[PDB]
Amino acid sequence: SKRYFVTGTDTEVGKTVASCALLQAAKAAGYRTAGYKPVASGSEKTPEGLRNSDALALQRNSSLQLDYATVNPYTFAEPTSPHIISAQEGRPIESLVMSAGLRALEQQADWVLVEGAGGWFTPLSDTFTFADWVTQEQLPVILVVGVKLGCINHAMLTAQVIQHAGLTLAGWVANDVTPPGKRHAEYMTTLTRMIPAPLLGEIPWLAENPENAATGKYINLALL
Amino acid sequence: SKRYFVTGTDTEVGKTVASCALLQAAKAAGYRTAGYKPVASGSEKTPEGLRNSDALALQRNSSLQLDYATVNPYTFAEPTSPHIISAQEGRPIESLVMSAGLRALEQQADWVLVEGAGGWFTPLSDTFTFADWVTQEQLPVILVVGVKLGCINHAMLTAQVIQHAGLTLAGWVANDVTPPGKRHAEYMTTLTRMIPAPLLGEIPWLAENPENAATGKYINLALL
Ligand SMILES: Nc1ncnc2c1ncn2[C@@H]1O[C@H](COP(=O)(O)OP(=O)(O)CP(=O)(O)O)[C@@H](O)[C@H]1O
Ligand SMILES: Nc1ncnc2c1ncn2[C@@H]1O[C@H](COP(=O)(O)OP(=O)(O)CP(=O)(O)O)[C@@H](O)[C@H]1O
Ligand SMILES: C[C@H](N)[C@H](N)CCCCCC(=O)O
Ligand SMILES: C[C@H](N)[C@H](N)CCCCCC(=O)O
Ligand SMILES: [Mn+2]
Ligand SMILES: [Mn+2]
Repeated sequence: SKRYFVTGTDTEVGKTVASCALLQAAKAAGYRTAGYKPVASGSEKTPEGLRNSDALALQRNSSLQLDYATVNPYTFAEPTSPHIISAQEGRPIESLVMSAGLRALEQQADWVLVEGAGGWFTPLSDTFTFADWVTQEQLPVILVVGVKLGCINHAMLTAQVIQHAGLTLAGWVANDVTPPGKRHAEYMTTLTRMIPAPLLGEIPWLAENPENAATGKYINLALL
Repeated sequence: SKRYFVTGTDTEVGKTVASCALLQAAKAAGYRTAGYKPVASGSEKTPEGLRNSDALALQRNSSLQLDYATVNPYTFAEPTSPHIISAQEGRPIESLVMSAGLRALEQQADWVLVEGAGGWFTPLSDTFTFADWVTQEQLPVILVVGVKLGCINHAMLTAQVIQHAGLTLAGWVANDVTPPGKRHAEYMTTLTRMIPAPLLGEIPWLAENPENAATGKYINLALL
């Protein structure tokens, strides 16, 4: 299966919006797709247990019908760092459970997108970070950049750390988190020049519900 | 002279507030202090030319009476990346002018604090970043961390890049940019454990005008 990990320059830059776009483009290319969100914090109560909105978006944008727990094995109610709430609850986040889940998806899908939690270095326990599991799995990484002041520094910091870990930075996606501002074009030229990976496409600012929008058209899967 | 460069986990995390605290603690220890902001964007018009608020704060918290241009040689009106507005204006930001300015302060001060612009990787031209000048000057770096969700990842990214450049990370300052929230203590324990440099102190959330507040007491200069 092709496999990709999606990370962002910060929490709340549109990582689930860009993952849905990527999943829609892959389905359009003919792949049997599956989204995977191994760890999620910030969840609603339902009759079936906790459900996280990001994981629900990944589940409904996959071309296979998948069960919720297959998409998101670890679900925590409080929107904080996974390692704080895990210790609070007495539910260790296990690397073998995260990896087994990825293998299970690979039995049925041939294009799998894995979304992390927060940014690159999100702690999963006191001695283990998300970055450690991605390095362990040798996943190529797609960086989502919310275009806003401060994003050049965050995109370059994340790009260098990934490359120093010996991982492939597969490409980056520009996500317009605000309406058209004055230095949009110059910001896009600097980011193109400085991130050592192809620009896969730019998702425009979409006021109402962008994760349900049809955004696959903004992604050129040909560069991945 | 002792010399330190102050950087932040992002733009707007309280870097000028923590620089004023640091300058007030150094003056209290008996040092002849000078703040230096070589490059500033986001400036007001006055009868004397453009003046930047950060640079004004550094100038009024120094124990020597210094002229504005000595504190801030490059002043741009638009609050954007220095390299965009520099090219726009036809005013190159020169590394020799930035370094000469630091030497000039060193003729009169024995404790000099240098504040950068934005975060670590802020571009100054199309082939030169702020990080390149700090490496060139071999300045030890103090990291200011605004305590908010997403800050563990940004503090670790910045800490690793500085150390990979062979620079000393002298310490870090925790700045409380919001009122007391639910996971404050756990966030402070994780950041202490993960940043390989002493915690110099924590500045509390101060609603009204914190750069004019007397905040020197929150800094332990003894660890620098
Ligand atoms: N293209 C766009 N236009 C308008 N709003 C957007 C947008 N992209 C993202 N947003 C909005 O910004 C917020 C964050 O989006 P998203 O959930 O995709 O980011 P993220 O995955 O980085 C969050 P987390 O760190 O919890 O995973 C949402 O409210 C979303 O609808
Ligand atoms: N301890 C604190 N309590 C309340 N507000 C604070 C604060 N620290 C910073 N702020 C506020 O946050 C904003 C940013 O502060 P500051 O100017 O020191 O940050 P900064 O230097 O990172 C900005 P720039 O990137 O332009 O240099 C200001 O409005 C400031 O008063
Ligand atoms: C204007 C702002 N307040 C600071 N002076 C400069 C921030 C530059 C950020 C560059 C970037 O990383 O995107
Ligand atoms: C709750 C939030 N929306 C994401 N699920 C997780 C963000 C973890 C951030 C950890 C940190 O770097 O401070
Ligand atoms: Mn998300
Ligand atoms: Mn400042």
